[PDB]
Amino acid sequence: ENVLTQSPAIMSTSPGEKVTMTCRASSSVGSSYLHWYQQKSGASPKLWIYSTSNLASGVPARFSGSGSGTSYSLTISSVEAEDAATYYCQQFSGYPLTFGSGTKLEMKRADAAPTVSIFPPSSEQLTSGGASVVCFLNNFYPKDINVKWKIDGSERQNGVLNSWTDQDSKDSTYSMSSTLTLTKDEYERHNSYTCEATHKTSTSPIVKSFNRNE
Amino acid sequence: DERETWSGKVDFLLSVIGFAVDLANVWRFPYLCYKNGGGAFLVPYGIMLAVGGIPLFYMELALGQHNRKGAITCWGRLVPLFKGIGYAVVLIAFYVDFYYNVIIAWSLRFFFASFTNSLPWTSCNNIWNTPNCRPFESQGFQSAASEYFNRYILELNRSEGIHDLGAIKWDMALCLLIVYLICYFSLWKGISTSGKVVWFTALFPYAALLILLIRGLTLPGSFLGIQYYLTPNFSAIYKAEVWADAATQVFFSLGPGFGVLLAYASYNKYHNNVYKDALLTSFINSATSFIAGFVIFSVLGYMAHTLGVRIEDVATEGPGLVFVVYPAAIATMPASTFWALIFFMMLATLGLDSSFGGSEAIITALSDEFPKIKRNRELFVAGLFSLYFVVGLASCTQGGFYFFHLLDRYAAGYSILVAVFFEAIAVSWIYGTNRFSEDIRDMIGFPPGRYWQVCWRFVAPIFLLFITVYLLIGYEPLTYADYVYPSWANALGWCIAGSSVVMIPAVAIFKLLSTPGSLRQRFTILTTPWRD
Amino acid sequence: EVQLVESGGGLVKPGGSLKLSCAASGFTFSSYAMSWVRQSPEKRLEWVAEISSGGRYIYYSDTVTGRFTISRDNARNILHLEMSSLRSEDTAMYYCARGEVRQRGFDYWGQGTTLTVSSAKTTAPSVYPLAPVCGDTTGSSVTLGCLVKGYFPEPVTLTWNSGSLSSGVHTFPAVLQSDLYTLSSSVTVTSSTWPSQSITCNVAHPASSTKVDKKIEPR
Ligand SMILES: CC(C)CCC[C@@H](C)[C@H]1CC[C@H]2[C@@H]3CC=C4C[C@@H](OC(=O)CCC(=O)O)CC[C@]4(C)[C@H]3CC[C@]12C
Ligand SMILES: CC(C)CCC[C@@H](C)[C@H]1CC[C@H]2[C@@H]3CC=C4C[C@@H](O)CC[C@]4(C)[C@H]3CC[C@]12C
Ligand SMILES: [Cl-]
Ligand code: NA
Ligand code: NA
Repeated sequence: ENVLTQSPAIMSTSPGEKVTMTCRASSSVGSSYLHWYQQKSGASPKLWIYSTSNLASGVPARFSGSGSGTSYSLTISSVEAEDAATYYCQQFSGYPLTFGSGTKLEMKRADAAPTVSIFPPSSEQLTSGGASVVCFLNNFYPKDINVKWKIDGSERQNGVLNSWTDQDSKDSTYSMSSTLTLTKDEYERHNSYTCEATHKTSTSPIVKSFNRNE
Repeated sequence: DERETWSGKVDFLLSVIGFAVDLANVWRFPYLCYKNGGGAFLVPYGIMLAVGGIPLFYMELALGQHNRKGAITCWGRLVPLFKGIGYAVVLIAFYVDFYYNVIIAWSLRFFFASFTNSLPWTSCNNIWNTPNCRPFESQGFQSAASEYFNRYILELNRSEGIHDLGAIKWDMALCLLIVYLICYFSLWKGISTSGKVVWFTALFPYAALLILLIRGLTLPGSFLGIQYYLTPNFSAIYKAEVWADAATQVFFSLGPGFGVLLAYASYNKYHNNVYKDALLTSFINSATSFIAGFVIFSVLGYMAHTLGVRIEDVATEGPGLVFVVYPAAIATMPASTFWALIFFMMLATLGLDSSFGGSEAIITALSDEFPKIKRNRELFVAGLFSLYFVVGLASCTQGGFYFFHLLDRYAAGYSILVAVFFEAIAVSWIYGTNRFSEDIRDMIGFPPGRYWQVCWRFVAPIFLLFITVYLLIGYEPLTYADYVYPSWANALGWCIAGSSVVMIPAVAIFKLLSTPGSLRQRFTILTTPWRD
Repeated sequence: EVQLVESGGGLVKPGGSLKLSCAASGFTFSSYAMSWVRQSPEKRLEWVAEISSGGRYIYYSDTVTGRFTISRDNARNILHLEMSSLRSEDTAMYYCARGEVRQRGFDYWGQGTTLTVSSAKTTAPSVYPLAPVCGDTTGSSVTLGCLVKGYFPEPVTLTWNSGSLSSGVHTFPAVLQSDLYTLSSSVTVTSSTWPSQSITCNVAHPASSTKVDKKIEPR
């Protein structure tokens, strides 16, 4: 199979910049068989460019394609808020019809500190025998974030579960959810549960806290 | 299935262009343009070329590339009931090769005659001329070049008819020998060498037509010839015979369904884009006929204006143009020996690859059908061309032009129209334009447009039926220059054509008999293609 | 307009078998070669199989050949992918992609259907509410959350107040540990609106047909 490698794997481009992403085949593709698809987060891909240069139907005229042989490129002249997607090159010239790695286009924005929010376990979990405290970080940028779960001044690395949202379409913010899962025994064994988010906006962390007796 | 391939896409393209670009381009199309309304005739020619000619060209090329087999096996696999089409087309090519190589023999005989300082067709004084010789064409007299061709090269006057062939002309037997040697040593090892030899036999005609054109247009009186050639008389295209002539010229000029394009495309890579190749080479054969028309008529206007000869007399088709009129014009211009040599070398190279086509169709079809021949190609091709030579010795007799003209009339034409009609029915209606569009998609990557499917399905059979009807309507018993062929000669020519045609229903009935079941099962079993 | 609707697809045990089916409409289905294209959870697109316009040319990828069987129903405009001897890494979302002209790529895609190949057992979500700490609810805005813990397989459909509000709502991707999924969600709302009026998380889990609405209470 003709493995197609796309570089870079991810790229952050503020609106207005001119960006290019390159699909490199291992084997020579015909110049009329390499295509590009745009998969928006949460939707099936759309044919975006076909035959290395042809904008598909309804593709905004800012996109372009170029290259031939084993090196092709998709270029965006004036990146806009709508270009947030993963772009996949594909060769149709010979079976298997290999798709390439895909390049993810991410918007760039000014920083925002995480809106750190804490929840103690509800009564239902408490009676169910377990315990899971939930830390939410509703909006921050950049994605680079860490959460430390701090228990009576101890630090806990095991029993912690993390989820990140995909970048928000509406404002390009990210968000995070961190949950520390413990049993009722371990929950009652310690008095205070606290989480520290350290984020590029500040060297000092952001805190929310409760004592278990609250 | 593992078979050799062209060793280069340009070898395929030059093989197809060589086969397609025949002498009919030089001696037929310009005469039709002049006769049938000039530049107005390109409206019928262009229409029939577009709806019906190129479709069948592209169809046979796609079939040949998809099936990767020769005529007999391709047709026996697409519609087993119609396996007889393959035998029909091969047998037609077999008959065509007996007569067609004589034109190349005449071309080489004139080429070898051209080396004299004064060209022998120049003068009425030579021993073969009569008191009726006049230097150029006249009414009720023979030109010096007509005398030379009929009485020295052919010696046709010493033969009293087809029954009186007379003695062999051994200089002509030797020229037909050299023709078959060039064919043998071009086709023995196969497309490995044939595809290389056509780099000459398919590119020299353009290397000649270029300079022959520069000369013809720089002759005093060439614009008069161009006027006679292309002056538009649009009333002419309101007659049905003009459209029938246009369609017959298109069909026979391309040669769609002659089995040769199967034999050649069989050697393509399976994913080669046969669509571009069909368009490219169809354009090149039509434009070559057009440019050849200027090459011819510039000199015909030079004759009509300078030499003092009526235009209605010189403007002719067939052998009496390239061997009588055009040499009679050549002999009157400076460095006549050079134009003679290049002109007859051009004629020989227009013929050579066209004969390679038929011979390669026969050899590929039989080698694909019979492995014994496939392993013994050099010996089969030697036996084949030795057969052609020993039969062609009839054409190398004094009466040999009557054998040429008879075979030329009846060998191929009636039958090949009938075969290609059944090919269009088999592919478009029994096999299916749906399946054939899927096959073309899988090869080239995109399905044939709806235009091509409507053409192949509806226009191409009606096109071939129009041709056949207007070809049988204008039937008149065979005559050549006040010699009325005996009735038994016409009966023999109808046996030739009928033997070509009968292979279709004979093999159809033998297939129908040799398959078990009731009639519905026999038809179903013989209609399913070989891969399905 | 052309619409493709892939259907079937669910949890299957490894070694098991399934048949995906795509209903195609709004075009002459009989004309167009169709492909099945899967996409792993890593968003790696991988082409699975192709079937030509009338089913006479079937092409498979090296990873699925011998196991899958693409087929076509030109009488009904239905496309199928039978899958046999499924294995863990066959878990992916399978799009159906129309692709007649090789030189114009896969012009129309369906929505895709997810196949989960795993041995874990279908398990209902142990949904919990989440209530803010007992201090101070003001303000000016407070967060309320939902923790859909322990369900299997994906997906779950989580909305707030019957989807009446979608601004200020985050639904975090489910993450897998112990072969059980955990999903969480959080809202920000103005404290003028809660607890002053009901705010509720609505969760649904198709594999268990669960439907639970939990309204959060400060204590
Ligand atoms: C050369 C001298 C004698 C004048 C004759 C000109 C022809 C060479 C031109 C006239 C119209 C042309 C044809 C018009 C139409 C077509 C179909 C045309 O469009 C399609 O078939 C595409 C169908 C589709 O995509 O739906 C492409 C080739 C062809 C045969 C063209 C090739 C050459 C043709 C025959
Ligand atoms: C002399 C005047 C009248 C006409 C000359 C035109 C000649 C040069 C044209 C006519 C047909 C042409 C050829 C047709 C097909 C091919 C195959 C292509 O892959 C390479 C070019 C090649 C080999 C062309 C070479 C140029 C060619 C020979
Ligand atoms: Cl022609
Ligand atoms: Na021709
Ligand atoms: Na020729």
